[PDB]
Amino acid sequence: VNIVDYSDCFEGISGGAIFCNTKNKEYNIYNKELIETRRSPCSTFKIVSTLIGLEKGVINSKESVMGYDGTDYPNKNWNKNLSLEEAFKESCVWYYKKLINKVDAKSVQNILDDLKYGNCDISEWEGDLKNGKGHLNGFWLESSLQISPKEQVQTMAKIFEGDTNFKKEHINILRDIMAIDVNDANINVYGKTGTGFDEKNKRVDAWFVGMLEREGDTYYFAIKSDDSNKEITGPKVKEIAINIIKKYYS
Ligand SMILES: *C(=O)N1C[C@H](NOS(=O)(=O)O)CC[C@H]1C(N)=O
Repeated sequence: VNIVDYSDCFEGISGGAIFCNTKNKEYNIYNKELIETRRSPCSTFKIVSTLIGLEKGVINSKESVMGYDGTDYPNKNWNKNLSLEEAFKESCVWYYKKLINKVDAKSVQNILDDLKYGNCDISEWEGDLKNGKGHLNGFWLESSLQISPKEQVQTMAKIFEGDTNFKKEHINILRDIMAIDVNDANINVYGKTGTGFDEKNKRVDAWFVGMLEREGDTYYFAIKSDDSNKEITGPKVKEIAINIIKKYYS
């Protein structure tokens, strides 16, 4: 366990980072207190919900569709019968809500328990209804389910090192759709952003979680901001993570 200083890359935004190489158990941590604090995963839960849907047969391939019903949405790309790969890349809420609502709660509870997915609390299944967004809500979006950045990294490692019961075929679909292009052919980066606002603490939950492969070494990582500035989003935190990877992990 190495405590490190990545503040240069955070460019004044409050947050922390953890990178872990499980082959030589090296654990690089910036802002340990934040890295150990559980927060709503927000859209980073799509990593796990994709695997749940694949395992239960609700979806089967990166082509699979959820039967778009014509409902009007402000994001252009949500207004079509999009595939798993597009719904993941566009963070299409209706697709992933329809997906998860086809799965019984006990199956979800047992998968989260097996993964040690934070507090594994799905009690508020329908999410944070007081925000007025109705069916665009769920237990994983600023609601009952909470996970720390360290736990995210531990979950990512278990999945992608092949230590869960999920099918290898399904792991590879998720690998495929999380691949990121960082304009550096010598590292393979995979990840997913998440964005939420913690109304109780008046701080953002801005995430970028994933993994990095560079010549034999694999690093599992989670970068997290808790800034009070509402302009700090998951996409912004992904920028920060990419700066860290290029400066320290190239
Ligand atoms: C997930 O966190 N969400 C879905 C969507 N995409 O977020 S992301 O750009 O950080 O991946 C919008 C924000 C958020 C939500 N409001 O549900």
